[PDB]
Amino acid sequence: ASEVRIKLLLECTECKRRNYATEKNKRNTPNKLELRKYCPWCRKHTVHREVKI
Amino acid sequence: PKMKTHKGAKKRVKITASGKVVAMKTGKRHLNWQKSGKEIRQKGRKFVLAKPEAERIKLLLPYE
RNA sequence: GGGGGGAACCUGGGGAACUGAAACAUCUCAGUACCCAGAGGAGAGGAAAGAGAAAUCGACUCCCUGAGUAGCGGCGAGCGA
RNA sequence: UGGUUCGUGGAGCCAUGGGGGAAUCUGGGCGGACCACCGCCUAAGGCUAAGUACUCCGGGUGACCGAUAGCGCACCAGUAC
RNA sequence: GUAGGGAAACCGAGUCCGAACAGGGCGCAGCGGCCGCAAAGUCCGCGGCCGUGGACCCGAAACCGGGC
RNA sequence: GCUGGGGCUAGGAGUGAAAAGCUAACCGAGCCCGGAGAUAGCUGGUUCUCCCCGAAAUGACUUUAGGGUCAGCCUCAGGCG
RNA sequence: GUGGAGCCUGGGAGUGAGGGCGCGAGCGAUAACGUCCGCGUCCGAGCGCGGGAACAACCGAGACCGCCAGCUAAGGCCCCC
RNA sequence: UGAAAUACCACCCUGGCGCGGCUGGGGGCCUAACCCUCGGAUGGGGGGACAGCGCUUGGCGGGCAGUUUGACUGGGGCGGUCGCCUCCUAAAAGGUAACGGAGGCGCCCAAAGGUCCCCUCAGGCGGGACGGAAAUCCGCCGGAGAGCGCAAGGGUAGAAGGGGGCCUGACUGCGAGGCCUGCAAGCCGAGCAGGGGCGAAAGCCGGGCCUAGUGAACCGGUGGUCCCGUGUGGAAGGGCCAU
Ligand SMILES: [Mg+2]
Ligand SMILES: [Mg+2]
Ligand SMILES: [Mg+2]
Ligand SMILES: [Mg+2]
Ligand SMILES: [Mg+2]
Ligand SMILES: [Mg+2]
Ligand SMILES: [Mg+2]
Ligand SMILES: [Mg+2]
Ligand SMILES: [Mg+2]
Ligand SMILES: [Mg+2]
Ligand SMILES: [Mg+2]
Ligand SMILES: [Mg+2]
Ligand SMILES: [Mg+2]
Ligand SMILES: [Mg+2]
Ligand SMILES: [Mg+2]
Ligand SMILES: [Mg+2]
Ligand SMILES: [Mg+2]
Ligand SMILES: [Mg+2]
Ligand SMILES: [Mg+2]
Ligand SMILES: [Mg+2]
Ligand SMILES: [Mg+2]
Ligand SMILES: [Mg+2]
Ligand SMILES: [Mg+2]
Ligand SMILES: [Mg+2]
Ligand SMILES: [Mg+2]
Ligand SMILES: [Mg+2]
Ligand SMILES: [Mg+2]
Ligand SMILES: [Mg+2]
Ligand SMILES: [Mg+2]
Ligand SMILES: [Mg+2]
Ligand SMILES: [Mg+2]
Ligand SMILES: [Mg+2]
Ligand SMILES: [Mg+2]
Ligand SMILES: [Mg+2]
Ligand SMILES: [Mg+2]
Ligand SMILES: [Mg+2]
Ligand SMILES: [Mg+2]
Ligand SMILES: [Mg+2]
Ligand SMILES: [Mg+2]
Ligand SMILES: [Mg+2]
Ligand SMILES: [Mg+2]
Ligand SMILES: [Mg+2]
Ligand SMILES: [Mg+2]
Ligand SMILES: [Mg+2]
Ligand SMILES: [Mg+2]
Ligand SMILES: [Mg+2]
Ligand SMILES: [Mg+2]
Ligand SMILES: [Mg+2]
Ligand SMILES: [Mg+2]
Ligand SMILES: [Mg+2]
Ligand SMILES: [Mg+2]
Ligand SMILES: [Mg+2]
Ligand SMILES: [Mg+2]
Ligand SMILES: [Mg+2]
Ligand SMILES: [Mg+2]
Ligand SMILES: [Mg+2]
Ligand SMILES: [Mg+2]
Ligand SMILES: [Mg+2]
Ligand SMILES: [Mg+2]
Ligand SMILES: [Mg+2]
Ligand SMILES: [Mg+2]
Ligand SMILES: [Mg+2]
Ligand SMILES: [Mg+2]
Ligand SMILES: [Mg+2]
Ligand SMILES: [Mg+2]
Ligand SMILES: [Mg+2]
Ligand SMILES: [Mg+2]
Ligand SMILES: [Mg+2]
Ligand SMILES: [Mg+2]
Ligand SMILES: [Mg+2]
Ligand SMILES: [Mg+2]
Ligand SMILES: [Mg+2]
Ligand SMILES: [Mg+2]
Ligand SMILES: [Mg+2]
Ligand SMILES: [Mg+2]
Ligand SMILES: [Mg+2]
Ligand SMILES: [Mg+2]
Ligand SMILES: [Mg+2]
Ligand SMILES: [Mg+2]
Ligand SMILES: [Mg+2]
Ligand SMILES: [Mg+2]
Ligand SMILES: [Mg+2]
Ligand SMILES: [Mg+2]
Ligand SMILES: [Mg+2]
Ligand SMILES: [Mg+2]
Ligand SMILES: [Mg+2]
Ligand SMILES: [Mg+2]
Ligand SMILES: [Mg+2]
Ligand SMILES: [Mg+2]
Ligand SMILES: [Mg+2]
Ligand SMILES: [Mg+2]
Ligand SMILES: [Mg+2]
Ligand SMILES: [Mg+2]
Ligand SMILES: [Mg+2]
Ligand SMILES: [Mg+2]
Ligand SMILES: [Mg+2]
Ligand SMILES: [Mg+2]
Ligand SMILES: [Mg+2]
Ligand SMILES: [Mg+2]
Ligand SMILES: [Mg+2]
Ligand SMILES: [Mg+2]
Ligand SMILES: [Mg+2]
Ligand SMILES: [Mg+2]
Ligand SMILES: [Mg+2]
Ligand SMILES: [Mg+2]
Ligand SMILES: [Mg+2]
Ligand SMILES: [Mg+2]
Ligand SMILES: [Mg+2]
Ligand SMILES: [Mg+2]
Ligand SMILES: [Mg+2]
Ligand SMILES: [Mg+2]
Ligand SMILES: [Mg+2]
Ligand SMILES: [Mg+2]
Ligand SMILES: [Mg+2]
Ligand SMILES: [Mg+2]
Ligand SMILES: [Mg+2]
Ligand SMILES: [Mg+2]
Ligand SMILES: [Mg+2]
Ligand SMILES: [Mg+2]
Ligand SMILES: [Mg+2]
Ligand SMILES: [Mg+2]
Ligand SMILES: [Mg+2]
Ligand SMILES: [Mg+2]
Ligand SMILES: [Mg+2]
Ligand SMILES: [Mg+2]
Ligand SMILES: [Mg+2]
Ligand SMILES: [Mg+2]
Ligand SMILES: [Mg+2]
Ligand SMILES: [Mg+2]
Ligand SMILES: [Mg+2]
Ligand SMILES: [Mg+2]
Ligand SMILES: [Mg+2]
Ligand SMILES: [Mg+2]
Ligand SMILES: [Mg+2]
Ligand SMILES: [Mg+2]
Ligand SMILES: [Mg+2]
Ligand SMILES: [Mg+2]
Ligand SMILES: [Mg+2]
Ligand SMILES: [Mg+2]
Ligand SMILES: [Mg+2]
Ligand SMILES: [Mg+2]
Ligand SMILES: [Mg+2]
Ligand SMILES: [Mg+2]
Ligand SMILES: [Mg+2]
Ligand SMILES: [Mg+2]
Ligand SMILES: [Mg+2]
Ligand SMILES: [Mg+2]
Ligand SMILES: [Mg+2]
Ligand SMILES: [Mg+2]
Ligand SMILES: [Mg+2]
Ligand SMILES: [Mg+2]
Ligand SMILES: [Mg+2]
Ligand SMILES: [Mg+2]
Ligand SMILES: [Mg+2]
Ligand SMILES: [Mg+2]
Ligand SMILES: [Mg+2]
Ligand SMILES: [Mg+2]
Ligand SMILES: [Mg+2]
Ligand SMILES: [Mg+2]
Ligand SMILES: [Mg+2]
Ligand SMILES: [Mg+2]
Ligand SMILES: [Mg+2]
Ligand SMILES: [Mg+2]
Ligand SMILES: [Mg+2]
Ligand SMILES: [Mg+2]
Ligand SMILES: [Mg+2]
Ligand SMILES: [Mg+2]
Ligand SMILES: [Mg+2]
Ligand SMILES: [Mg+2]
Ligand SMILES: [Mg+2]
Ligand SMILES: [Mg+2]
Ligand SMILES: [Mg+2]
Ligand SMILES: [Mg+2]
Ligand SMILES: [Mg+2]
Ligand SMILES: [Mg+2]
Ligand SMILES: [Mg+2]
Ligand SMILES: [Mg+2]
Ligand SMILES: [Mg+2]
Ligand SMILES: [Mg+2]
Ligand SMILES: [Mg+2]
Ligand SMILES: [Mg+2]
Ligand SMILES: [Mg+2]
Ligand SMILES: [Mg+2]
Ligand SMILES: [Mg+2]
Ligand SMILES: [Mg+2]
Ligand SMILES: [Mg+2]
Ligand SMILES: [Mg+2]
Ligand SMILES: [Mg+2]
Ligand SMILES: [Mg+2]
Ligand SMILES: [Mg+2]
Ligand SMILES: [Mg+2]
Ligand SMILES: [Mg+2]
Ligand SMILES: [Mg+2]
Ligand SMILES: [Mg+2]
Ligand SMILES: [Mg+2]
Ligand SMILES: [Mg+2]
Ligand SMILES: [Mg+2]
Ligand SMILES: [Mg+2]
Ligand SMILES: [Mg+2]
Ligand SMILES: [Mg+2]
Ligand SMILES: [Mg+2]
Ligand SMILES: [Mg+2]
Ligand SMILES: [Mg+2]
Ligand SMILES: [Mg+2]
Ligand SMILES: [Mg+2]
Ligand SMILES: [Zn+2]
Repeated sequence: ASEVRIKLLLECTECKRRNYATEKNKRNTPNKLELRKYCPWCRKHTVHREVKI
Repeated sequence: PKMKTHKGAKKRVKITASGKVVAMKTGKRHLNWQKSGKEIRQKGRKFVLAKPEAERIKLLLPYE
């Protein structure tokens, strides 16, 4: 982790709850992470989106 | 005069029915982003304190 | 009528520090030691602008308990209804 | 600011040094910020035995001392020094 | 002391995490021939050690208060 | 300039032609009583007899290093075999 | 392999300055009664006993008491002996 | 005619002006609070709503007060060091010290991750325009001496190395059993369930060839949850899950 390698949360796009914490290099990856993850509230896979930590 | 209950102990720990001392695992108050889901899940459970340390804590809870 | 005195006790007005926190400042020792004013054989308190959950109790003081509980606390050491 | 278990805490209650400043029962305070409901209580005048504390003093009694002990002093001691 | 589990609401020989009827954590069960024997537990005495007090005894340099 | 008598200024205070000098025969903060049996992880000391067993001076961590908590090693009671 | 063996639960510790020697290394200088580890040993706690002229830890040997009895260990047997 | 259409009745905007209330500043004067002074004092004179003083705001502040100012260490100071990883020392299990001998970490990667399919290095010799010791091409030899982000060691092509496709398991809920171990930590983990990824399938997948890339509590933030809510319903504020 550093100034360019930020920590972040993943938010389920359907129910809005943040289910995952992770990291990325915002120089290499300026756009928001989008990743299908299993949401335990919706109980199914959902596109999650990077959100400010 | 009569012993006083240690309240730091009372707030952190429980004496079980058979006299074990059970506490919350340490290590997940923060700095959790790069911790595997295995580390977080398992740190969320209670554990049984080793006997020498349990004997000390129990004496601090004379009325539990 | 007052003045001054009385071992300890009592109330009010002021009020430490060593020490403990294995250093230390909040905190503790403690509203203690001590100074001062006043009281009297006692002093203080006392007849609800109370308690607080009982559809309840019924002034104040003191003992037992409630209870090292509820809580307070660099949620430390400890303090404590 | 203080008191309370309450160290600013969601901080009410009781007390008040500063500023502002009411009402007389349809008045007002409280039930832990606050608002509603529901209850409790009547502030800003005063007094009041007993149950409680102490032990200079008198007595009674000790699995208390017995002259280096027991009060500092059994004796001309708060003395000699 | 006779019930525990849970932060708690709560449920209870179970409960908590969980979607689980999954898995796991913490829990749950006398001797002899109605009797005697023994025992959970608790009460009192005694003893070891611990906590709070000066806490086995003697000893500072110092700090504070009020006076001289 | 020296000196008698009569006076005033004191404890974080006096006074000092300045030496931290002097403030009642030891002053980098007087003396006395009190808090007080301050605190001392330091040094000293610790009192009759006999019987059985019998260590350690290592590891981890420690504002820790000559002090501690836990483990190791000793000892007693119960149990197992 | 029945031993002051081992294991389980619990009560009480003390110790956490070690030291010499042998071997294996590092450090030092193929120095130190030097230092720091490892395996072992003894002194520590056997400054009790024999030998080593004397001498904690080298060699011999684990002192329950008594005997004007005997055998040995290391080391000794010219005299001190 | 525009969106609205007229004369007159309101009310209100706009922006300004003159009066006035109510003050906010400033300048000037006054006297009577308050302060000073005066043989005179229910007075005269001077200052003057300032200054002084009360409450409260921020600031300067060794004049004073309470304290802090680490440890290791061939004495202490000075210098160096303090956690973590690799190798040696280390006496062929484990472990093992010195201010002994040498290095490295406090990152990184959205692919440098999962799966499937495919491919095989460095180097040497010969040959080929610009073109070289070394760019790219062809042949032959070449078991690993290359590569694997970065120290070192282990491991490794019968891939952990190179390329491509589809993907997000860099899962949620758990966890038999163990390694290590004073505690607390650290580590490995099959399998079961939910919903997925790749693959015809057997299967694999709970990040990365592995071992460093880190920080217990307390206090507080944020997103959920809807568990507590001080007579009651709410709220305040807590708890729980995640960060
Ligand atoms: Mg606490
Ligand atoms: Mg935690
Ligand atoms: Mg933490
Ligand atoms: Mg958290
Ligand atoms: Mg939290
Ligand atoms: Mg990671
Ligand atoms: Mg994970
Ligand atoms: Mg995660
Ligand atoms: Mg979870
Ligand atoms: Mg109780
Ligand atoms: Mg009188
Ligand atoms: Mg008082
Ligand atoms: Mg008074
Ligand atoms: Mg006061
Ligand atoms: Mg004072
Ligand atoms: Mg203090
Ligand atoms: Mg004390
Ligand atoms: Mg203490
Ligand atoms: Mg202290
Ligand atoms: Mg201390
Ligand atoms: Mg100190
Ligand atoms: Mg106090
Ligand atoms: Mg007083
Ligand atoms: Mg007194
Ligand atoms: Mg008077
Ligand atoms: Mg009087
Ligand atoms: Mg009386
Ligand atoms: Mg009275
Ligand atoms: Mg009265
Ligand atoms: Mg009345
Ligand atoms: Mg009770
Ligand atoms: Mg107090
Ligand atoms: Mg107030
Ligand atoms: Mg207050
Ligand atoms: Mg207060
Ligand atoms: Mg608070
Ligand atoms: Mg309060
Ligand atoms: Mg007031
Ligand atoms: Mg008030
Ligand atoms: Mg009314
Ligand atoms: Mg009203
Ligand atoms: Mg009131
Ligand atoms: Mg009020
Ligand atoms: Mg009330
Ligand atoms: Mg109110
Ligand atoms: Mg209320
Ligand atoms: Mg009331
Ligand atoms: Mg009467
Ligand atoms: Mg009276
Ligand atoms: Mg009375
Ligand atoms: Mg009496
Ligand atoms: Mg008498
Ligand atoms: Mg007699
Ligand atoms: Mg005599
Ligand atoms: Mg005498
Ligand atoms: Mg005599
Ligand atoms: Mg006497
Ligand atoms: Mg007498
Ligand atoms: Mg005499
Ligand atoms: Mg019970
Ligand atoms: Mg509970
Ligand atoms: Mg739940
Ligand atoms: Mg179960
Ligand atoms: Mg079980
Ligand atoms: Mg019985
Ligand atoms: Mg019994
Ligand atoms: Mg004990
Ligand atoms: Mg005491
Ligand atoms: Mg004492
Ligand atoms: Mg004592
Ligand atoms: Mg004691
Ligand atoms: Mg002195
Ligand atoms: Mg002090
Ligand atoms: Mg001081
Ligand atoms: Mg001082
Ligand atoms: Mg004084
Ligand atoms: Mg003169
Ligand atoms: Mg004179
Ligand atoms: Mg003179
Ligand atoms: Mg003077
Ligand atoms: Mg003077
Ligand atoms: Mg004086
Ligand atoms: Mg002084
Ligand atoms: Mg003084
Ligand atoms: Mg002083
Ligand atoms: Mg002079
Ligand atoms: Mg004197
Ligand atoms: Mg003097
Ligand atoms: Mg003198
Ligand atoms: Mg002198
Ligand atoms: Mg001083
Ligand atoms: Mg006195
Ligand atoms: Mg004291
Ligand atoms: Mg003393
Ligand atoms: Mg004391
Ligand atoms: Mg001290
Ligand atoms: Mg003794
Ligand atoms: Mg023996
Ligand atoms: Mg040894
Ligand atoms: Mg050691
Ligand atoms: Mg540790
Ligand atoms: Mg340390
Ligand atoms: Mg520290
Ligand atoms: Mg250390
Ligand atoms: Mg020490
Ligand atoms: Mg121990
Ligand atoms: Mg043993
Ligand atoms: Mg043994
Ligand atoms: Mg034992
Ligand atoms: Mg036994
Ligand atoms: Mg046996
Ligand atoms: Mg033995
Ligand atoms: Mg025992
Ligand atoms: Mg004992
Ligand atoms: Mg010990
Ligand atoms: Mg020791
Ligand atoms: Mg030590
Ligand atoms: Mg040592
Ligand atoms: Mg030593
Ligand atoms: Mg040493
Ligand atoms: Mg050694
Ligand atoms: Mg040797
Ligand atoms: Mg030899
Ligand atoms: Mg050697
Ligand atoms: Mg070596
Ligand atoms: Mg030489
Ligand atoms: Mg030596
Ligand atoms: Mg040598
Ligand atoms: Mg050597
Ligand atoms: Mg040795
Ligand atoms: Mg010794
Ligand atoms: Mg020997
Ligand atoms: Mg021995
Ligand atoms: Mg010997
Ligand atoms: Mg000897
Ligand atoms: Mg000898
Ligand atoms: Mg000899
Ligand atoms: Mg000889
Ligand atoms: Mg010798
Ligand atoms: Mg020697
Ligand atoms: Mg023997
Ligand atoms: Mg013979
Ligand atoms: Mg021979
Ligand atoms: Mg000879
Ligand atoms: Mg002969
Ligand atoms: Mg003017
Ligand atoms: Mg005037
Ligand atoms: Mg004028
Ligand atoms: Mg003014
Ligand atoms: Mg004034
Ligand atoms: Mg203000
Ligand atoms: Mg200020
Ligand atoms: Mg300053
Ligand atoms: Mg200072
Ligand atoms: Mg203080
Ligand atoms: Mg102090
Ligand atoms: Mg410090
Ligand atoms: Mg400092
Ligand atoms: Mg420091
Ligand atoms: Mg030191
Ligand atoms: Mg040092
Ligand atoms: Mg040196
Ligand atoms: Mg040293
Ligand atoms: Mg040395
Ligand atoms: Mg030296
Ligand atoms: Mg050294
Ligand atoms: Mg330095
Ligand atoms: Mg090795
Ligand atoms: Mg090794
Ligand atoms: Mg090895
Ligand atoms: Mg070996
Ligand atoms: Mg092992
Ligand atoms: Mg060093
Ligand atoms: Mg790709
Ligand atoms: Mg990689
Ligand atoms: Mg080639
Ligand atoms: Mg070529
Ligand atoms: Mg060419
Ligand atoms: Mg070429
Ligand atoms: Mg290679
Ligand atoms: Mg590199
Ligand atoms: Mg690939
Ligand atoms: Mg791929
Ligand atoms: Mg697809
Ligand atoms: Mg396990
Ligand atoms: Mg462990
Ligand atoms: Mg680790
Ligand atoms: Mg970790
Ligand atoms: Mg599955
Ligand atoms: Mg599946
Ligand atoms: Mg599947
Ligand atoms: Mg398929
Ligand atoms: Mg499948
Ligand atoms: Mg798996
Ligand atoms: Mg990695
Ligand atoms: Mg890979
Ligand atoms: Mg703290
Ligand atoms: Mg919190
Ligand atoms: Mg609720
Ligand atoms: Mg509710
Ligand atoms: Mg409520
Ligand atoms: Mg409503
Ligand atoms: Mg609401
Ligand atoms: Mg809430
Ligand atoms: Mg969490
Ligand atoms: Zn969702």
